[PDB]
Amino acid sequence: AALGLRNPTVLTFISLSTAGKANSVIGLCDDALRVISKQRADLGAYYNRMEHAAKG
Amino acid sequence: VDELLKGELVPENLTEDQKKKKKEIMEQESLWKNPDFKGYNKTFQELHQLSKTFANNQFRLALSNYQSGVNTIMKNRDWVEQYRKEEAEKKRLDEKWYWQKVDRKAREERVVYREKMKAKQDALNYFSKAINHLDEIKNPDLRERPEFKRLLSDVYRSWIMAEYDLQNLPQTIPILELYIEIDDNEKEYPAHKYLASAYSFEENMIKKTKGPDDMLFKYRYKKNVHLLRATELKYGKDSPEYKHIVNVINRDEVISV
Amino acid sequence: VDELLKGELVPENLTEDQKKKKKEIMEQESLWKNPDFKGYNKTFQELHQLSKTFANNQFRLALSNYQSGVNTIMKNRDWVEQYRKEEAEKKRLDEKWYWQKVDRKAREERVVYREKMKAKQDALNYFSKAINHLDEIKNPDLRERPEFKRLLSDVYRSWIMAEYDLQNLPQTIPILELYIEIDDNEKEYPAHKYLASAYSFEENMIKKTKGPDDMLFKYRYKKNVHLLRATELKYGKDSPEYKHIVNVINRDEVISV
Amino acid sequence: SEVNKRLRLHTVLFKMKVRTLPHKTVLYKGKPSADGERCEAADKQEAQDNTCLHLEVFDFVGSEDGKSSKNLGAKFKKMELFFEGSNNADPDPRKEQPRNLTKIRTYIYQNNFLLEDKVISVIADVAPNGEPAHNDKIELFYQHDDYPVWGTPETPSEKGVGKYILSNVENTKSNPIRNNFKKQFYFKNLDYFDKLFTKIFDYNDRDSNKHYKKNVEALKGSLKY
Repeated sequence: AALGLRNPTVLTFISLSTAGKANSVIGLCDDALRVISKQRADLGAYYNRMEHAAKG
Repeated sequence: VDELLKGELVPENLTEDQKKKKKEIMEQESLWKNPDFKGYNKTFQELHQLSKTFANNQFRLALSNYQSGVNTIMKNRDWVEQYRKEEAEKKRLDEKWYWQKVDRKAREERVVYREKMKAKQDALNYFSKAINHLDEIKNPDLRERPEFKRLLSDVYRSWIMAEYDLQNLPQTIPILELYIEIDDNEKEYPAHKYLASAYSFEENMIKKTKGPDDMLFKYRYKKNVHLLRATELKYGKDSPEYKHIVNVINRDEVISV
Repeated sequence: VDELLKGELVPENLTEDQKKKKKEIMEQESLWKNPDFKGYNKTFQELHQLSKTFANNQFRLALSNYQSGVNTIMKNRDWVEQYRKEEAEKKRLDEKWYWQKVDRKAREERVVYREKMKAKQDALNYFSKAINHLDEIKNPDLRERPEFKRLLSDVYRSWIMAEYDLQNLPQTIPILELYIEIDDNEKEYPAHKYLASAYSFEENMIKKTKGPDDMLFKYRYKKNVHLLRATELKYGKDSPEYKHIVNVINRDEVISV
Repeated sequence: SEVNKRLRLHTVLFKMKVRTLPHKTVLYKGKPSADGERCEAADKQEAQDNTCLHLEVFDFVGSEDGKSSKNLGAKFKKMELFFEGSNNADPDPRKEQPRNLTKIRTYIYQNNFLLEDKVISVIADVAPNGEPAHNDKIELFYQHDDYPVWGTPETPSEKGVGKYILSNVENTKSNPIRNNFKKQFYFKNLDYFDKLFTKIFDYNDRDSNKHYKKNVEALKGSLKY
């Protein structure tokens, strides 16, 4: 639901059973990757900071 | 007679003895004033859901969503009319073939159909939120007021019209059956026209997937019942159109001789 | 004729000679009144277990648990009915395919069966304590009262029905043979119906594990006798059902020619 | 206190069958026995001849320490209500006027098996209605360790032992025995039993509507095919 691949209210996920629908799933999965990449950026960001703090 | 004229479910402000009871309780809470109090057991606090002010807020919450969701349908139609108007007004300085016009025409029909399905989903999200607010009112006395039955039917009608545009026929059946049981909504023929189509879709899928005949007979019967009912409410009984439908239903159904 | 109307086994409240006898004993207890006395030899103190006062508390101890155990059986059925009603009253806006209905239906059945097994276990614990208390009354006279036989059968009955659902068929055989020894409980076909189903399970285990033939015949013989008796109590002799069971039993059992 | 009036409204239970009862509670209808001291069970509980309501609540000694199954003793407090005259002709318990109270009886029992301490306290008020102050018509029976024998009146040399009346008990400012007896014990004893009678009646009354709903609910099942 959070990544946009599911509706938080309707509770229906993306489907590929249509040629027209599949063209619109490429765009959604791109922004799905952006959120996952953004979250991993922060986890990596804290971990480097936590690494420095332990050394000090 | 506008039920939603005042924008509320039930109006809120008598007996001197009752006025005396409200005086002593109000003074009791004066001593125990504690805005930071949080009850460990929610059973006592959950009884606030039965209060009239609780239903007033729930009704205006659902009413607020209906106005936004209906606005989505109206704004979409306004732009589609505007978009088509602008297309015929711009100059085609690089088109001299009939097949070019068809391809250009097919471009607009793609854009318009693209925007409609986007608009319906946005509207359908709002109508879903309105439905949930109406279903969290647990006072049967307030569930029979003219204000309540007006909004519950208006929300369902706008919800089903939005759902059907998205080819989601099987989801409309439970909502349609609840719609035809409110006031005189069963007398409307459009409410029976969608029931005719929705049960026809389920008839095909059961047949296509080679499912049980029991679900096929049940869905076929519901289609004929509401197909005939819709014609009766619009073209009237003993009418030539009504005679035609009897031929189809008798042909489609099973008769034992 | 409700034996459990008063909720007690033997009432507590007449000879003039006995009245004088009880008076002089009360004089001695006043002389030796020592609330802190603790008998090193426990034989004398345990004679109080033969008094009517001890049995009165034990009967209500079992009654206290019997009320709790039966309530959890009944309260579960209230939740079972409510849950089925609750699910049918909520909207499935993400459900259009027949298999999605079956998938939703499967989860509801999983919850019902999961909660039922939890309730059968809680009830069995309460009924188990009731059986323990009703077996520590050491006075045979207090056991023959109609109040005792009414509660004893009720405790045994609800324990067997709850236990049998837990698939613990072999455990219920000893208890059932105790149930059919209380007044006219033998004239019930459900008691012989459960024994027939429970003894059939024991026969399969011997065959499955290749046990002795002696225990195979003994568990088989008890199955037919209790099955034949169950049919007669419900359908009677010279009936189409009774004649059918005889052929099945005769076919299964061993005959010498 | 107007509490005794509320006990008059509980005369609808004679024509109302009892099927749902709270945990560890006993209630039945009956007729007065010899001497009118108590009630006796009747073969039929729906008979209009009955005039006695017998409500009993029992517990176990040591339940505060979680040692109920240890069999430490038995205890129960029961109140018996006595009415006069037969009930109405109609068999409907929903409509029934309140009836006068002949006498209100209170019974207390507590037996500790280990300590051998048995206390029996019986309180009977033979004039529930008619006068706010009728202390002279409240029998107080206080037996301790089977002493004194049942029915023995209170001797002036041994005050408070055996059957007596509340008028004998002093109510001085230094020793407010009557004030503590009524303010703390007696009023709450009546209130606890009064609420229980209404609670039992409402539960059994509510069950009547459901069976009518069941037939209506089953009838709606015929519209699915």
